[PDB]
Amino acid sequence: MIQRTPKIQVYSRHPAENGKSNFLNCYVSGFHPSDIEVDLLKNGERIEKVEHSDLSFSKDWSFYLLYYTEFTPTEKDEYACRVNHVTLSQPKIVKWDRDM
Amino acid sequence: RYPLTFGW
Amino acid sequence: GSHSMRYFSTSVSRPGRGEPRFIAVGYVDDTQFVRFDSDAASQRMEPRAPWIEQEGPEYWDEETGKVKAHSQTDRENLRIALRYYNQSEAGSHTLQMMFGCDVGSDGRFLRGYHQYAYDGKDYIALKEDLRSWTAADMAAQITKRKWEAAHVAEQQRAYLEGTCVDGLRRYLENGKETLQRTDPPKTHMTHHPISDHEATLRCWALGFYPAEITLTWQRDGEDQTQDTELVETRPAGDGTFQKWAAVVVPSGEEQRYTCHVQHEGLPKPLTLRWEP
Amino acid sequence: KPFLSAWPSAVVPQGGHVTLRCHYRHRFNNFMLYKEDRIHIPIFHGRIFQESFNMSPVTTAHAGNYTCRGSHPHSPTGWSAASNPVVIMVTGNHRKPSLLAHPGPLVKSGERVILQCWSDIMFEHFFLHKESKDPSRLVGQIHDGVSKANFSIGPMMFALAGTYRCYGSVTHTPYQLSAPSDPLDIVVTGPYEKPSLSAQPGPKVTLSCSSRSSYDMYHLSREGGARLPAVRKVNRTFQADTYRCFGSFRHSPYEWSDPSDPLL
Ligand SMILES: *[C@@H]1O[C@H](CO)[C@@H](O)[C@H](O)[C@H]1NC(C)=O
Ligand SMILES: *[C@@H]1O[C@H](CO)[C@@H](O)[C@H](O)[C@H]1NC(C)=O
Repeated sequence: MIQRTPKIQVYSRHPAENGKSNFLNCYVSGFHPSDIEVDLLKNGERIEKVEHSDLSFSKDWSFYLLYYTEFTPTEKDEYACRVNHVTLSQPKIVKWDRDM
Repeated sequence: RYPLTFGW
Repeated sequence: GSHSMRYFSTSVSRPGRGEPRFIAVGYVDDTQFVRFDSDAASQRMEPRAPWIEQEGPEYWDEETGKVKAHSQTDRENLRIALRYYNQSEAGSHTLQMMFGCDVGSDGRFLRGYHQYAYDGKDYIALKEDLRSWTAADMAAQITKRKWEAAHVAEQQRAYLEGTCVDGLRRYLENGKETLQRTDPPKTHMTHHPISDHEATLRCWALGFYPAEITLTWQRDGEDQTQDTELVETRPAGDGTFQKWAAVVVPSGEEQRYTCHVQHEGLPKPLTLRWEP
Repeated sequence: KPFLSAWPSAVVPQGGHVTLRCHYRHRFNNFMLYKEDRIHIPIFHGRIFQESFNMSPVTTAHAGNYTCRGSHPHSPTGWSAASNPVVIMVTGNHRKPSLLAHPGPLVKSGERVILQCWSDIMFEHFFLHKESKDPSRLVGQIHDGVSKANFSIGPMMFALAGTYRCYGSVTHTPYQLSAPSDPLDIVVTGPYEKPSLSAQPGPKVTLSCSSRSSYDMYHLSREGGARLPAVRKVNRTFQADTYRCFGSFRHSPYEWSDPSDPLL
C-alpha cells in the first residue's frame, strides 16, 4: 500500500516581529493515508485553540492540511510543531526558525 | 455545483 | 485568465475506530468556498468563503442533497472495492474523487476532469474527450464496464460543459474583487553562513495570490535548476501564499548569484541581488 | 468520547459470537461497560476489561443498550466520557415471521418497494435488517388475526439492494428478537441498458440474451416465477445460453440491468 510521510513546514503568517500578534502555521502535506496527528507546541507544551483546515489533496492524491493558531512571538518563547503519522514511529518535531 | 456520482 | 473549479472528496473507513468519514471540499482556483463533513452536526453543505454566502436556500438544499448522495454512494463504493480486490473487512481504506472544469479568459470550456482513486492509487479517470474511461487495474475495468453500460460519460459530459462551467462563471462573477484580483509577492532575501567557505542565500516571496509563482536562481546568467532547493508553496492562512528558494554559494561569490521572481500580479518580473 | 462497536454485528443469534470494542485515546484501552437501566453504574460489578469483551456464547442476558468509558488517568474523573450507544439484539427466540415484497423483489431504480413483514403471532415490534448497520423498526398493527408492518424502501439505489430479513420482538423483551425470517433478496434493475432476448429454436428451449455490454451473467424470468454465464461472439457481442432477461455484473449480484423487451 502507498504510505507517504508528511512533509512539515512550521512558519509564521506575516513576517515575524517580536511582540506583535501573529499566526503560527504548521503546513503538513504529501502524506497518505489521511489519518495524521498535528499539534503546535510552545516550549514543548501543547497549544489549545489550534484550528485546522478541511481535508483536501493534490493531483497526486496525497493529502494536505494546515494547522494554525494565534500567538505573540517572544524571544524566550520558542514554538514548534509535532506531527505523528502511520509512517512515523516517532512524532516529528519541527522547530519554528524565525531567522530562516 | 456538485457533480452527479455513480456506484462502482 | 484561465480559471478553474474543483471538488475533492475523501471517504475513509476506520473499522473499530469510528464510522466511515466523508469530507468534501470545493475550490475555485486556489480559494476554497464549500465543505461538507459527514461527522459535523449540520449535515449540510457549508459555506467557507464570503462570496458564496450570498446564494439562496435553493442552492444550499440542492448542493447538500447532491453531496449527501455522494457521501452514501462512496461509502458503499468502499464496500464494493472490498470485494473487487478481495480485501479483508477489518482494514482501513481510502477512496478519493476529483471532479471539475477549466475555463479561459473567453469564459468558454477548456478541460474537464472526473477521476477516482483507491488507497492513493489511480482508479478510473475520465479522458479529455469526455467520452471514454481510463481504468488503471482490473477492479477499475469492472467499474468502467458498468459505467459504459449506464451511459454515465454522456451525463458527465453534459454536466461538465453545462452546470459546471456556468456555475464557475457565476462564481468568478460573484467574487470578481476576490478571485480575479491578483496580489504581488513581497520579496526579500536572507543570508546565513553555511560554513567558512560557503553560505546559503534564501529569496522569499510572501503574500501572493494566486499560488502560482516562479523563483529561479541564476549565477552569472545561467540557471541553477539543480543547485537550488525549493519548498512547496505554503499558505499564509489568509488567502495569500508564501514560497522561498535557497541556493548555496561560495564565500565571496554572493554577487554572482541573483534571484528572479515571476508572478501574475507583478507587472514586470523582479530581479533581486543580495548586498551586505 | 470513545467509540463503541460490535463485531461482527449487533444483531447476533443466541449461542453465536459478538464482541464489543471500545476505542479511546487511540487504543482499545481498558474500559468499563454500562447499560441504559443503570446509566451511572458499571456492569459486572465494575469490571475493568483489559482486552475487548467477547460475549460468546451469546445468551439472553447479553442483550441490551450499552455504552463504554475508557481509562483517562490524567483527568478530573479517572475515566473518559460516555461513548456512542450500541444495542445488542439477540436472535432466535420466538418463531420466524414472514417477509413479502409488494409489488415484487425486482425494483426499478429510483422507484419504491414495500417490504411487508407479518406473522400470526402478534409481535409488537417488527425490525427490518439488511445483511449491515442499525436496523429499522416499526410497530406491529393487528388486523384479521395477524400483526403486520409496511417497511418502505426507496428511492431504489444500489446501496439499498441486498438480502433483507425481518424479526419480531415481544412487548417486554425488545432486545430478544425472533428467529430470522426467510431471507428475501431485493435486486435493482437499471440504470444499465436493457439487453435483447432470443430463444432458439423459436416460440413453439434454450435461453439466449445478447447485448454489446459485457454483462458477466444473464438472468432469465417469465411472468410466473419458476443465472447463466455469458461469452462473447465473433461480433464481440456477449450472448447467453412472456419472458424477460436482465444483465448482471460479477461481485454485484443484486444490481441488474433494465428489463429486456417481453417476448412471446
Ligand atoms: C441507549 O442509551 C442511550 C443513553 O441513555 C440513549 O440516548 C439511547 O437512545 C439508547 N438507545 C436506544 C433507545 O435505541
Ligand atoms: C400495507 O401494505 C399493503 C400492501 O398491499 C397495503 O395493502 C396496505 O393497505 C398497507 N397498510 C396496512 C395497514 O396494511
